Amino acid sequence: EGPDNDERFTYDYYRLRVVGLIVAAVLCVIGIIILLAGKC
Amino acid sequence: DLDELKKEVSMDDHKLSLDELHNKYGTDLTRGLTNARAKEILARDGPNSLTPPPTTPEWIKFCRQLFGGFSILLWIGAILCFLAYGIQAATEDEPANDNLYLGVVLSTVVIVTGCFSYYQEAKSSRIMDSFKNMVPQQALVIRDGEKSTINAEFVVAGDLVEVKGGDRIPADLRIISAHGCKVDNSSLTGESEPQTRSPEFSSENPLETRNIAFFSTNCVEGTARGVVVYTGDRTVMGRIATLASGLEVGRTPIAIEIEHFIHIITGVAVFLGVSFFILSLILGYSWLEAVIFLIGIIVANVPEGLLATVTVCLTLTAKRMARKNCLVKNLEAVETLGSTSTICSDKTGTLTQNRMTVAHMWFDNQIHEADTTENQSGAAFDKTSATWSALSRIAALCNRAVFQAGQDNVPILKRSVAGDASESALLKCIELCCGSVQGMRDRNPKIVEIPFNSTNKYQLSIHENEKSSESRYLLVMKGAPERILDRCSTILLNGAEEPLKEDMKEAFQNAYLELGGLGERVLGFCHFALPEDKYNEGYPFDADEPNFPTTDLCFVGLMAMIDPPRAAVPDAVGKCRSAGIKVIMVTGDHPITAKAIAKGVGIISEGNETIEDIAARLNIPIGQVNPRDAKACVVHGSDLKDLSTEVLDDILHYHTEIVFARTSPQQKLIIVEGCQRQGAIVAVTGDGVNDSPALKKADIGVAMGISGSDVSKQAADMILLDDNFASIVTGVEEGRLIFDNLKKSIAYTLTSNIPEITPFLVFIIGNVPLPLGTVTILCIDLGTDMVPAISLAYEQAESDIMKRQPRNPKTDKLVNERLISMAYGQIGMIQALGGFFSYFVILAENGFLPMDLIGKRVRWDDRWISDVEDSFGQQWTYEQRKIVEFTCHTSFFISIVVVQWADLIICKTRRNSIFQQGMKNKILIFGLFEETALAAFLSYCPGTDVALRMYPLKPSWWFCAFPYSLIIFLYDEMRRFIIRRSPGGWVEQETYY
Amino acid sequence: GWKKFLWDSEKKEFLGRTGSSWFKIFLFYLIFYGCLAGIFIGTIQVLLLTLSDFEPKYQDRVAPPGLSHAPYAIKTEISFSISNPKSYESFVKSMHKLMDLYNESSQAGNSPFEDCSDTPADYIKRGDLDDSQGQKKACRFSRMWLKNCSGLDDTTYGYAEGKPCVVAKLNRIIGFYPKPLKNTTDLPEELQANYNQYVLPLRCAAKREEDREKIGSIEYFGLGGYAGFPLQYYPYYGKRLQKKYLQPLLAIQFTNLTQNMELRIECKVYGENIDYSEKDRFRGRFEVKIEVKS
Ligand SMILES: *[C@@H]1O[C@H](CO[C@@H]2O[C@@H](C)[C@@H](O)[C@@H](O)[C@@H]2O)[C@@H](O[C@@H]2O[C@H](CO)[C@@H](O[C@@H]3O[C@H](CO[C@H]4O[C@H](CO)[C@@H](O)[C@H](O)[C@@H]4O)[C@@H](O)[C@H](O[C@H]4O[C@H](CO)[C@@H](O)[C@H](O)[C@@H]4O)[C@@H]3O)[C@H](O)[C@H]2NC(C)=O)[C@H](O)[C@H]1NC(C)=O
Ligand SMILES: *[C@@H]1O[C@H](CO[C@@H]2O[C@@H](C)[C@@H](O)[C@@H](O)[C@@H]2O)[C@@H](O[C@@H]2O[C@H](CO)[C@@H](O[C@@H]3O[C@H](CO)[C@@H](O)[C@H](O[C@H]4O[C@H](CO)[C@@H](O)[C@H](O)[C@@H]4O)[C@@H]3O)[C@H](O)[C@H]2NC(C)=O)[C@H](O)[C@H]1NC(C)=O
Ligand SMILES: CCCCCCCC/C=C\CCCCCCCC(=O)OC[C@H](COP(=O)(O)OCC[N+](C)(C)C)OC(=O)CCCCCCC/C=C\CCCCCCCC
Ligand SMILES: CCCCCCCC/C=C\CCCCCCCC(=O)OC[C@H](COP(=O)(O)OCC[N+](C)(C)C)OC(=O)CCCCCCC/C=C\CCCCCCCC
Ligand SMILES: CCCCCCCC/C=C\CCCCCCCC(=O)OC[C@H](COP(=O)(O)OCC[N+](C)(C)C)OC(=O)CCCCCCC/C=C\CCCCCCCC
Ligand SMILES: CCCCCCCC/C=C\CCCCCCCC(=O)OC[C@H](COP(=O)(O)OCC[N+](C)(C)C)OC(=O)CCCCCCC/C=C\CCCCCCCC
Ligand SMILES: CCCCCCCC/C=C\CCCCCCCC(=O)OC[C@H](COP(=O)(O)OCC[N+](C)(C)C)OC(=O)CCCCCCC/C=C\CCCCCCCC
Ligand SMILES: CCCCCCCC/C=C\CCCCCCCC(=O)OC[C@H](COP(=O)(O)OCC[N+](C)(C)C)OC(=O)CCCCCCC/C=C\CCCCCCCC
Ligand SMILES: CCCCCCCC/C=C\CCCCCCCC(=O)OC[C@H](COP(=O)(O)OCC[N+](C)(C)C)OC(=O)CCCCCCC/C=C\CCCCCCCC
Ligand SMILES: *[C@@H]1O[C@H](CO)[C@@H](O[C@@H]2O[C@H](CO)[C@@H](O)[C@H](O)[C@H]2NC(C)=O)[C@H](O)[C@H]1NC(C)=O
Ligand SMILES: CC(C)CCC[C@@H](C)[C@H]1CC[C@H]2[C@@H]3CC=C4C[C@@H](O)CC[C@]4(C)[C@H]3CC[C@]12C
Ligand SMILES: CC(C)CCC[C@@H](C)[C@H]1CC[C@H]2[C@@H]3CC=C4C[C@@H](O)CC[C@]4(C)[C@H]3CC[C@]12C
Ligand SMILES: CC(C)CCC[C@@H](C)[C@H]1CC[C@H]2[C@@H]3CC=C4C[C@@H](O)CC[C@]4(C)[C@H]3CC[C@]12C
Ligand SMILES: [Mg+2]
Ligand SMILES: [Mg+2]
Ligand code: NA
Repeated sequence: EGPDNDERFTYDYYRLRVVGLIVAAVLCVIGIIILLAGKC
Repeated sequence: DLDELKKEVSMDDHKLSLDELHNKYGTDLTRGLTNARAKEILARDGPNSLTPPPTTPEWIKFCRQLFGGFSILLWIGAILCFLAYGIQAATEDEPANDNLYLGVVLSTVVIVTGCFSYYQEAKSSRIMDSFKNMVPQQALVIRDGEKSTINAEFVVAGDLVEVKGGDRIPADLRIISAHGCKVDNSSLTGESEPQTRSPEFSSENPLETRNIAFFSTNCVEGTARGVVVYTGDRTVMGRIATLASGLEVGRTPIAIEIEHFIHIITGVAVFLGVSFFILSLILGYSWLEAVIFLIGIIVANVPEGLLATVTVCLTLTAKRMARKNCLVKNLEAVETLGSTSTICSDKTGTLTQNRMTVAHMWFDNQIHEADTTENQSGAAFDKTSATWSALSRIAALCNRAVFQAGQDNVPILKRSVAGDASESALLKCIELCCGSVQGMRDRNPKIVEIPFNSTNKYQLSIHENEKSSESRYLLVMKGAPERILDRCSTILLNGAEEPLKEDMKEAFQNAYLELGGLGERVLGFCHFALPEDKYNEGYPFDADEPNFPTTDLCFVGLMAMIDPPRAAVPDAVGKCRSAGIKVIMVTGDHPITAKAIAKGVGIISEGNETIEDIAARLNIPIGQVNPRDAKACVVHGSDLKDLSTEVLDDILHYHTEIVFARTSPQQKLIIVEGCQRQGAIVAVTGDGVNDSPALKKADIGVAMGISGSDVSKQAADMILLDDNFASIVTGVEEGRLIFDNLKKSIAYTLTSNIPEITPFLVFIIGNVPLPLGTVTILCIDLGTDMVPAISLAYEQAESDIMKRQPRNPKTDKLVNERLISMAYGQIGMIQALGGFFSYFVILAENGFLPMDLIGKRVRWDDRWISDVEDSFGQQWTYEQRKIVEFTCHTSFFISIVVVQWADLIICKTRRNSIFQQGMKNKILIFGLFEETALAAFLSYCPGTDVALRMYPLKPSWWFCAFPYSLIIFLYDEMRRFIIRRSPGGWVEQETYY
Repeated sequence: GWKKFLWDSEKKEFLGRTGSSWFKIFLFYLIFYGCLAGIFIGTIQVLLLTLSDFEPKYQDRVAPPGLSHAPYAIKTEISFSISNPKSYESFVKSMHKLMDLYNESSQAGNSPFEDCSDTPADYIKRGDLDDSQGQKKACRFSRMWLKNCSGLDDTTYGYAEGKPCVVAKLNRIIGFYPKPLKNTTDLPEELQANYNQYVLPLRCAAKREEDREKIGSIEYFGLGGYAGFPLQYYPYYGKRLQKKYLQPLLAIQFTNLTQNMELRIECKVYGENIDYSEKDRFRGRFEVKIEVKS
């Protein structure tokens, strides 16, 4: 480390948003499944 | 429109003569009026047509939905928001637009709610308009000595009008000459049987005399003449309709509950505002700022989504009713049924079927019962004896009625039959259990028939015998049991014949009194085989001299008949009585029939007795017995006319099974008012016009759809398109279910209040950075929260709802202090603490420890301080610290959702446990899933920190509200436990909503 | 109603309950809220046990340092009359507040101040971010270094005759090493001359192309006479490990300023670990609206 300790000030917000969206989508799907499970 | 002169009982000039009548109105008894005079009167007073109802433009019922009690509160909230924005604009530079957004949002919410409610009431109005079928009608008037058929709108007072069996009485006539003319006074007077109209006068009451024809009545059989006495709106039913239209509407119960709810919400809102106003003035702030603080706290204490949630909730309960054929015109009339505690019903057309049907039959010294139910769902009467066959032949032959052409599609009971009611019932019974009567009649040709005389009181006829081995002649007569009994000497027992000894004569007398006491009309059928040796096949029996033996006939059996009740009438009455609903019969029919129908449907439980019954069982006068020992009472209309208010109050206060007979429509209204005077909700169920003044003044009116009148249908609040009475039970059940659900949903939308306000209060008192932004409060109150609150309506019952007593209106409210103590006091507090926890965590991880946050708002807000030292010594620019504050708003909103999970689960049930009821509500599960997906979407979607100002969260923050949620679940679980084990304890009178 | 629900004399009730009831409810709420407070406090103590006293766990919201100045402008505008003295008082008061912390009397002795190179130098590492060694030592920064804007000669600092000064300062960040652009063929025009590697350059200019002519001679004052910040004053070890720490400063005199006209001057620092933002107008650069109306 030392002078080139640039990583100590970086965060991968991109990957975080990608995962959070994948999860949100999955939860939404599951919800729909449960809602329509019975009318078919 | 004098209402008192319309509230009085109808008067008339019936007690007069034909000369006095012609001398008062002016009219020739044999020539009628002249065309010139007829037109002079037509233009002098107006056409014989009822006035149309008061129309209503569509923009009026839209402005109505935009107002009320809840929408008005949201309106004042929007007004306050714009006022605070104006003050901030004229007092400070760079005014934030938060208030303008909140105000336009509130206005949009009110507009959308109004559009939805209006669309629903319009849907109901369209399906209601598709029922008014008005075909023009023309009457037969005699002018200048000639008969002419002119439109009903051209009939005037004084001309001569002739009627014929099958036509409708145009105006109010005064019969001058009739020929066996019967009339159907069921709609106006409620008389189930056809009363004969005679030119002579008989009773002091105009509704009882036979010399007066009434508007909208139809002549069943016969022809008659008459002078038009009353025309146009001045007719009887005209004054009744005008009175119905000239009545107020009232104010249902759900509205009163919403009003008291708003009263509490505003009490606590203005209290917190005036208090933090004096407090802010005590801490140094200026007036200009304190005013904005007052308006902000008042607005913050207003539920924007409770309006849409309540409206959609009620609409959801309305669609089920529409699925079972129960249509409501308004939207709040769906709950009134559940709160009802006294149902006033009608007999003719509502409790009964208004159709004569063969009830009991006598044959082989044994009483037999026949099925008298619409759908024919009952027990047969043992159609295996020869006696029944002979009876069927007598009834099917000695009968002149025949089904109306073109009825091959309708059922055997609902088809039209041209003839008397008795003959129609006999024909229907024979066609029901004996096959096609047309073939039974063509199988035996009728040779000679002697009509029904008023003196002979018997109808006889001779026909050929279809026996291929016997060419003799058959004679069949029918009539009054006494007259027929005096003309017989044999009895057809099990097929064989036997003498008429006094044993069977006494059994016949007992059978006659048995069928008579049942309120039925009994007839006697007998026949005889004429000896072909004394009357050959060629001899013609002209009806002139005694060609047939009047006596020595063979009596086969009696046949009773009466109007039966609808299929689900007894079961529905029993279900209503089980739920603690007092059933009181109110009808303008004969008391001898009203009492029988009451005992047959459950109004007068078997075993109870009236004062007359006791006096008859003891053989003592009626003035000696005490009226307190009689549970059921039959109040006659004539006696009701001379009764004070206190007497009526005592009648309803001491008698549990009351039956009002021979009561006029005005008296019906008086009864409804006497019931309301105490404090109970009233539901009136009717079908005719006589029920119009009763359906309007009652808290809720139920009109029949097929057998109901247009006036009563337009003046009622609920319509039974299928004429099923069990719908009343279904309605009283749904009215309760959606009530406990409204309570749950209200507590749900009120629990979030605290974690939405507390941040601003701590912001002003403690001077800490703003915790909950405005677009987050909006994303919570109008977003996520909507689906769960709507789902709370689909909750099933916990205990039997059709078992508990009706809710008391003066003590058990919809929103009491027990709810406020939970939402505002215990759950909301925990949710607010969880939000503040996530807040402090976010600020502590970035460098601002809790000790350095108290006292920073002055510099944390300042837009020109680009060097704010944190707990570690770092220098933060303005936009950098603002980004952190926004991320704290995002995490606060997510914490709110996390605690709402456990709040929706503890709100699902009010007393029972979750491991008992069960999570069978799929809508609630979908609500939780969607509630979480929306929060994740609002935070992780790109471009949100620009549009809505919500930054992404780090996976470790999302878990800061979990312990608070589980704690809320455990606390409410143990709460809903002591209530069960300890009924009536502290936890019940303190936390049981 | 109104009177009864307030005080009845048969059941001896007040507001609805008797004497013993209000007590039962008050006691219940007191115990409930007490437990609530104790639980919240415990959950906050575990949080205090989760953080370190010598370093912020997350340092991503403060990666690109800001560029602030000494005068306190309401809308980033400096407008004052050269005649009325009660016009530039708000400026001098601030300026003075900032420079009042670099007084020599404050910087005295060996502890905790240490004499550093009078000419720009390289970084200096006083170990790790621990408490093993006692309070670290920070370099001394003398007032006099700033020549015509020091309040030692002309207290007003310039505002008295139409020659205001502007003391620029770099936002203090823990463990942040400033890195300047290298001598390669790609470098702005301005930066070529006087490439002292050890100095972070600061250079002001005009926002619009027109204003160039109306702006006169930007005279910068700093450590060694250069227009930048010496790398030797870094890094910053944080308040706890370096109390009594002074950050470098750079004075800027806007000599020859056109009279009676609003001039938009944008100052900007150059460097590798320095990045600007179109949303935050104080990240690395700064804007000032000077108008010496007289
Ligand atoms: C950091 O240094 C500041 C300046 O230090 C001075 O110069 C350095 C190089 C050394 O020589 C040091 O010894 C000097 O003091 C220091 O601020 C100074 O503090 C003194 C003490 O209060 C101030 O003296 C007072 O001046 C006023 C009038 O001030 C006028 O000028 C200033 C600008 O300089 C304006 O801001 C004012 O509004 C006025 O226009 C006198 O009225 C006052 O009278 C008092 O003393 C006399 C005897 O002399 C008595 O008879 C009276 O009753 C009063 O008791 C003082 O003479 C001096 O103005 C001030 N300088 C500045 C520029 O403000 C600062 O405090 C130091 N800070 C730290 C943390 O070390
Ligand atoms: C940072 O960089 C500059 C420029 O470096 C030059 O460009 C770079 C992009 C890269 O290509 C380098 O390799 C390249 O050198 C440095 O400053 C330069 O220094 C030289 C040497 O002094 C100067 O060249 C001089 O040009 C004069 C006229 O303009 C000429 O008269 C000079 O004569 C000198 O050299 C001749 C031999 O060529 C000798 O005979 C003479 O007696 C006399 O010594 C000389 O050629 C450049 O002009 C300089 N550039 C600028 C912009 O001033 C700079 O020193 C460096 N800094 C550090 C700290 O490394
Ligand atoms: C009955 C009701 C059922 C309901 C089911 C709902 C479905 C749930 C759906 C999804 C949940 C799984 C999520 C998994 C996601 C992992 C993705 C991942 O890669 O994530 C890594 C992060 C670490 O982030 P960092 O900051 O360290 O690095 C950041 C580094 N950068 C930023 C530089 C890149 O980690 C994380 O997000 C941690 C993710 C959270 C961990 C899951 C914890 C589960 C909790 C309780 C369940 C226990 C069940 C027990 C079984 C009982 C059976 C009877
Ligand atoms: C019946 C069955 C139904 C099934 C339906 C399934 C639907 C599909 C399900 C999931 C789809 C997943 C799509 C994933 C998209 C990833 C996009 C992404 O990762 O973009 C990230 C970057 C922005 O990063 P940055 O550097 O600006 O960060 C800020 C850095 N700072 C602030 C520090 C400077 O993107 C960019 O640049 C370019 C972005 C371009 C726009 C992409 C649009 C994505 C928006 C919405 C799609 C997600 C919907 C998911 C469903 C949810 C339902 C509620
Ligand atoms: C920065 C700090 C943050 C601060 C945040 C504050 C958030 C505010 C949270 C909650 C607001 C509380 C406001 C008061 C709510 C009271 C509820 C209420 O008014 O509901 C209305 C009920 C009516 O109910 P009903 O329809 O069933 O009646 C039927 C009667 N029938 C049937 C006999 C006719 O009326 C009643 O309950 C009667 C009225 C009783 C009023 C009690 C007033 C107590 C208020 C403060 C006490 C403080 C004392 C502290 C010192 C303690 C000693 C150490
Ligand atoms: C540290 C973290 C703290 C978090 C705190 C918040 C927690 C809130 C979230 C979830 C709480 C779950 C509670 C579990 C309760 C289970 C109760 C249960 O199992 O009671 C069994 C019932 C009773 O049956 P019975 O005897 O009446 O049947 C009679 C059948 N006959 C009539 C045919 C005989 O059976 C039934 O209800 C039928 C089967 C129903 C199965 C339900 C399974 C779904 C459960 C939860 C959904 C997950 C939501 C997740 C939300 C997160 C979104 C991202
Ligand atoms: C059963 C039925 C199922 C139906 C499910 C439907 C789910 C729909 C799922 C996804 C669609 C969501 C909308 C997609 C939005 C795409 C926006 C986008 O791709 O933006 C990309 C660019 C960002 O570019 P950059 O990184 O270079 O910017 C740098 C800016 N610097 C550097 C100055 C900071 O955007 C920009 O520039 C400008 C950003 C414009 C903001 C648009 C966001 C809209 C705001 C509120 C609407 C959300 C309401 C919630 C509805 C919930 C429905 C369930
Ligand atoms: C069924 C489930 C539904 C779920 C949906 C969730 C419900 C949401 C409920 C309420 C949220 C609506 C609040 C509207 C907020 C508008 C904010 C706004 O106008 O801010 C104005 C900003 C200006 O900002 P600045 O001064 O910092 O600019 C400085 C620029 N400098 C410095 C560079 C010059 O301009 C901008 O952001 C420009 C971009 C404009 C973005 C407009 C986004 C509108 C979002 C929603 C409206 C539609 C919602 C309808 C759905 C209803 C659901 C029932
Ligand atoms: C972060 C958020 C944390 C939140 C944690 C909250 C924990 C605090 C929970 C409970 C503390 C309150 C205890 C108050 C005890 C004093 C109350 C009292 O003075 O009461 C007196 C009565 C006895 O009078 P009586 O009825 O015989 O007189 C008849 C009189 N007449 C006619 C009016 C009915 O007492 C009774 O009835 C007995 C009723 C006692 C109340 C039981 C309530 C238990 C509720 C929750 C405990 C579960 C905590 C689970 C947490 C798990 C954490 C992981
Ligand atoms: C400062 O600006 C002034 C202009 O305001 C410059 O002086 C002018 O120079 C022109 C010739 O180019 C003369 O015509 C004017 O009469 C001069 N005006 C004054 C007021 O002297 C001056 O050269 C500038 N000085 C610096 C150091 O930039
Ligand atoms: C029924 C109960 C117990 C289920 C509780 C599920 C909870 C723990 C789930 C639901 C949604 C989940 C979060 C959804 C979104 C994100 C963002 C993603 O980038 C990392 C995972 C993370 C941070 C998840 C952590 C776990 C989480 C909060
Ligand atoms: C932020 C903090 C300090 C505010 C604390 C406010 C507490 C003390 C307030 C909030 C809500 C209040 C309760 C709300 C409802 C009721 C029911 C009523 O019939 C009697 C008063 C009673 C029981 C209140 C007592 C005081 C109470 C619990
Ligand atoms: C189950 C519930 C009721 C238990 C609540 C326990 C509460 C009262 C306990 C839990 C943790 C405790 C705190 C933990 C840490 C500190 C810091 C210490 O330097 C002084 C004591 C102090 C300030 C404690 C005070 C009491 C406290 C808040
Ligand atoms: Mg009727
Ligand atoms: Mg709200
Ligand atoms: Na009504």
